[PDB]
Amino acid sequence: GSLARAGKVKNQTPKVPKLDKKKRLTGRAKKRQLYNRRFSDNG
Amino acid sequence: GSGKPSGLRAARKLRIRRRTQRWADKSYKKSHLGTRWKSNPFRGSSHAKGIVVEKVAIEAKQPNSAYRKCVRVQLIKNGKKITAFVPGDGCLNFIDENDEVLVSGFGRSGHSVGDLPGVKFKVVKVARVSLLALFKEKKEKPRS
Amino acid sequence: TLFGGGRTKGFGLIYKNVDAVKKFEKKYRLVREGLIDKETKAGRRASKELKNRRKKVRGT
Amino acid sequence: PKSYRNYSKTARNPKRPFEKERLDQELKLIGEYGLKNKREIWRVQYLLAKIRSAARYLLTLDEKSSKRIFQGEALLRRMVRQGLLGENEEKLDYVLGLTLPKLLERRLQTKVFKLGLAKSVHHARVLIRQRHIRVGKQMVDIPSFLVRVDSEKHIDFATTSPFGGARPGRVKRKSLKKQKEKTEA
RNA sequence: UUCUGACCUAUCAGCUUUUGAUGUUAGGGUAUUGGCCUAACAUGGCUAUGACGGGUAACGGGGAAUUAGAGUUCGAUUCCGGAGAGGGAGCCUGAGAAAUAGCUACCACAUCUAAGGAAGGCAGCAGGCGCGUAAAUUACCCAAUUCUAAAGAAGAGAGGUAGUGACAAGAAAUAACAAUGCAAGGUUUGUAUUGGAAUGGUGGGAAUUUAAAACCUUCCCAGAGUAACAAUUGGAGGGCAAGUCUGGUGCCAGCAGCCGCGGUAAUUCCAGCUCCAAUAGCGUAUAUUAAAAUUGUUGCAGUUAAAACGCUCGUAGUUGA
Repeated sequence: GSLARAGKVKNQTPKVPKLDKKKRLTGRAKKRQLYNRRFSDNG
Repeated sequence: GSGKPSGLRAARKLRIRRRTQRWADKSYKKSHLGTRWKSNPFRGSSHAKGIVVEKVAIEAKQPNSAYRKCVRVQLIKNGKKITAFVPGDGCLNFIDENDEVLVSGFGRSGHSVGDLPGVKFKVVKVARVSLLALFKEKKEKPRS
Repeated sequence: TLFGGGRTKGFGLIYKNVDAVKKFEKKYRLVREGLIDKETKAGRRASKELKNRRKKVRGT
Repeated sequence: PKSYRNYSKTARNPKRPFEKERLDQELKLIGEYGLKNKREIWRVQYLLAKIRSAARYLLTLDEKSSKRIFQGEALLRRMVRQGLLGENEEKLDYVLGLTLPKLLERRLQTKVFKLGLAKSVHHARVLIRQRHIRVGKQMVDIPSFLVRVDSEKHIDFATTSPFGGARPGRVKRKSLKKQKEKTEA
């Protein structure tokens, strides 16, 4: 058959940890922060 | 009327013509004929338990050429062989030669999907462990 | 005692005398006040020994 | 048998969920009124749609009809009691006239901010959740509580809260500060 | 027992009558009318306004879903009516049962036996097996709700209360705040460091709640700073809200309802980063509705896209100054 090359890319590719990061804002707080971030001045 | 009777007593005609002409639609034919419950292996279920007969590499249609890793499965309940897709590259390797599979429909309700000839079905749990969970974070208990 | 406290709604009964309580009150409310033991209670082992007996095999 | 108690859904998201304009307006509604979810807007939308449907039924019906005058008088009375309608707003075109900010304005967190009990709607939300408000001498922890017109004058801080001066909330920490200071001194 | 009301089928057009089919007469039976049953006499009766068959993943209804209006799909399943209690049949008892935790026989099952004989029926409640993609405890109680009696005080897996329960539904955290530092705006508004107040979950004791116990609420103890007391899912070319972001793979691996991306400087794969959507819920599949004026009464289309019977008469049919 031609079943030889199964699973190739994931095994081929380099795999790195994410690295640690502080817990995200959520909910009303995140939405409020987004609402301030977005809507004043672009640049 | 034009192509329809107006007639006060013509409700009879309107019913009969509607009743005869309704059958021409494909979806209607599939819904009200018995063939649904007969030719389909799953027959009113989303899901069925099967066993893998063959691991196959089906080639994708011409502009999208690839060999797509699939499993030919014999349903335990109704005894019928079907071809089912294995989502995720390393998962065909994960799947056993004699694997006990939970297979589903593949989103098109018995119509063929994408660039895949002969494929209507997808395996979504193997050994009653989630296939997606194994592909995701290598999660749920493997080969217990 | 209600949400946030400081007021409490319930239901009360005041009988004329103790004789009224003994005559026309029933067991659970007396038990709640203080009364001890619901007498002669053992569930369906009773039924079992009864349906075994016909025509004085034993007096139980 | 099954329970004969009723239950009902409060929300739905209209078709085309990636309607840009709708999304942006809703985000501004969340930001402005201190909401946690699009679902909060959707419940307010359901209330407004219920109002619109009732108003349509009333305005489609003629003058001098028993159902129409009974339902209309009842709706207007109820809307006045909720505080949706103004002083001379007593006719069906004002019932149609209602808008989502006005419904949001009836919320307790909005009123707590408005009265100046809290410095922001989101601050007001947390103040209410942390058990510090009272309406007419009744404590309530619900930020989506909809304030009636009479009720508005009767909103204050809970007397059983630490803000109400009954005791500190963190007796342990307050005691620790007193004990440590007395020990050192 | 009257009237009126049904899903699909003509690749089912003649059915029913020996043998009660249809009428009449006479009887008999029944609780009573009744071909309900018998004898005698007629030769009818029913059928395109589709009989007679055949199908149904067919109990019927109140109703459920989606509904702008029509509609379309759905109604084992909380109330009502029917059917049924392994299959048929037959009885007894009694006012009421062709009862099935009544009985008898046969067939289908099937148990103990000392193998002579004996007894049996979960589609009652638990629980088990088989079936399967698929479904909870052999819990406690008659306190309430009602029922049964020689009826108060006894009984009731009827019924209630718990246990298991991300079926569904409502409500609701995952901080708030002031300083500095930073950002823009004329001395305001917006937003990496610190530091005091507030708060439930979590652990305990009561008051309480209760058939009793548990939950709830109330009070009192305990009791967050990375508040580690740790939010997830799926996307970011278009459809379609979000990256001409970083490496690796190189029509391979693979992804992707759909269009598509990948065959060597990949925005679609595999990771990583950031962004975005919804949120204690969100994917996926199958079923079903809208969408669909793509079954069209409202409201379709038939010169060329699918579709005017080759042509004409004509009974039923519909329409008729």
